[PDB]
Amino acid sequence: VQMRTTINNESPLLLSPLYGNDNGNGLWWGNTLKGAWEAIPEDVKPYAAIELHPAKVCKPTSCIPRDTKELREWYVKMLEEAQSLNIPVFLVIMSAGERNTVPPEWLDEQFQKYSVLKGVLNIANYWIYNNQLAPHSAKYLEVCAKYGAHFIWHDHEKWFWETIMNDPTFFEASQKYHKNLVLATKNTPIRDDAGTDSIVSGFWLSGLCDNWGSSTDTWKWWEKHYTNTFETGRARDMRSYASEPESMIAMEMMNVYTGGGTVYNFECAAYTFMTNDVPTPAFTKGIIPFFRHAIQNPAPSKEEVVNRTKAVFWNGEGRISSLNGFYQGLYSNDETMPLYNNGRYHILPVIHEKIDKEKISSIFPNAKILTKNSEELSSKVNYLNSLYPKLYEGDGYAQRVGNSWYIYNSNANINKNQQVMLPMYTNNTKSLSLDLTPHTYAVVKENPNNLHILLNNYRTDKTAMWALSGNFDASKSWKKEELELANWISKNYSINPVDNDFRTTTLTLKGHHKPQINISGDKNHYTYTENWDENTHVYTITVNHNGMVEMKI
Ligand SMILES: CC(=O)N[C@@H]1[C@@H](O[C@@H]2O[C@@H](C)[C@@H](O)[C@@H](O)[C@@H]2O)[C@H](O[C@@H]2O[C@H](CO)[C@H](O)[C@H](O)[C@H]2O[C@@H]2O[C@@H](C)[C@@H](O)[C@@H](O)[C@@H]2O)[C@@H](CO)O[C@H]1O
Repeated sequence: VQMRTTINNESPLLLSPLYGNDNGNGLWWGNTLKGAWEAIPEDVKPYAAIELHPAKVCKPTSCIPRDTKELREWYVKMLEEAQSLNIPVFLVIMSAGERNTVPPEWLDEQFQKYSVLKGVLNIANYWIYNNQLAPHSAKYLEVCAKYGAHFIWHDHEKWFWETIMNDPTFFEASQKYHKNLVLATKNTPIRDDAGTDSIVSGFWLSGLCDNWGSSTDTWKWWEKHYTNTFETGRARDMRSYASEPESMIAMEMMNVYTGGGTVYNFECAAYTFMTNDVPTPAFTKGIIPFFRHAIQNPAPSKEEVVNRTKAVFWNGEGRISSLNGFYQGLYSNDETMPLYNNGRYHILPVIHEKIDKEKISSIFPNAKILTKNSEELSSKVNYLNSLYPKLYEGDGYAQRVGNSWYIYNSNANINKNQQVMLPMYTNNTKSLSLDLTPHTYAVVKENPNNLHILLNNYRTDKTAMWALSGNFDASKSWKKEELELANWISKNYSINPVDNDFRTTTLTLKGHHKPQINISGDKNHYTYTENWDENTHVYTITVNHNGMVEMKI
């Protein structure tokens, strides 16, 4: 049987979601299925699909997909529409602990009838676990395998993912149907961000799923009580989901990309995608440009991630969920938030207890296997620092990935610059330094005879949205105040983005022949000054921008 979707490092997947309305044309936020697909640029379409979440169609509770006549109707309606239009779709069929979801038999028939049906999703259960979720997912996975489809599970937290793969049924099914399984994060609940990345990517490395990825959720900004960028002392509301910086969304994608991840999904869609069929700047200027990077430059393969791995942590003698300060002093000071401070260790993989130590030895023959009882954990940093050499100076985030540097400012909501000094691996230049404002990422690729630099610091000013009168409390989600916000978005944010405030990225090449540069970027959204020191051979470019800037040097 041929797969319905090709998903790997050379062929990643972007999911863009649609939400059921129990009313009207059947979809929330003024969106249409046709409008959704039209929003996907043509070069992205071969690597994209639409998620169909029943949402308000679910009864008694919105977004909890209990099997009803009305739910099945809605799935069928949307499938019908998707087919006539040839739009690849995935259905959210599991969510929030629901034990009584659509029968496996029914899904099986939908697969027979619709070649646009590429697979299904289980999303968000960490707060409402029961022992039927893993077995039910296993059964659904088995149906997906029968039809060359994918089962995609977005969930979070260390104890939860440990618990899921400890299930006999799900563990046996993952071992058989890994080709059809995508395990994926969902950092909504502002806990365990590092641990989750380790365990989930760890599953992919252990052969339990052929692909991993993420749901990058801007609701986390609301969970933190954050409001306007850098603002404190204001009450949160739904505008908080519309306030995580655009480029930061891309930085969260970068965490996945550089860890070998391959599937990208997002909430809240009113911010991250589209309202009234008008794509947002977060989508077009945040998510799209980074997904395009992932298309043009395949993510680290499984063998690449394995071969760079100097140590793994194995849950076989005590679990990472019982080590609450493990990532401190390594690469995350704050597991409530997604950004990593250090790229020195990549994502350290965590291997689930169900994987024998001997199997770990054969996946990572040159890796050190750490456990909770490891003597070396009395000097955790010093020990890991003797296996993973220091690669750069400064306080910013940088990771070496093959012949590339992946860089960002790691301050989520604090207006402070970070600097990195990057030794280089070719004689194009001796070192490269960056000064970076918050919400700026960079990719430096060393070719044999040139360097390619991508910069993106796109962040709209959210002040105008925050200045609006009205009630936008989260208790009004799925209600008309949410639509008011969604309408405002399509007339203000999405069409007149307040993105004319530039910020400075400073790029210095030391020991670089006077560089002739080729430069481009987002139209009307950058200026630059060059400076060359004849005697010291230092070349400095000062880029003022709000958006993407690309150079070849
Ligand atoms: C009972 C409870 O309070 N649960 C919340 C989750 O949110 C609520 O429960 C859901 C079943 C929905 O009815 C939702 O409308 C409701 O708020 C919550 O999940 C998400 O959290 C964000 C806030 O951080 C939003 O509320 C968002 O709409 C929720 O996500 C939806 O529901 C999920 C179950 C999935 O289906 C998503 O894909 C949906 O978009 C979590 C977050 O930690 O917290 C629970 O306590």
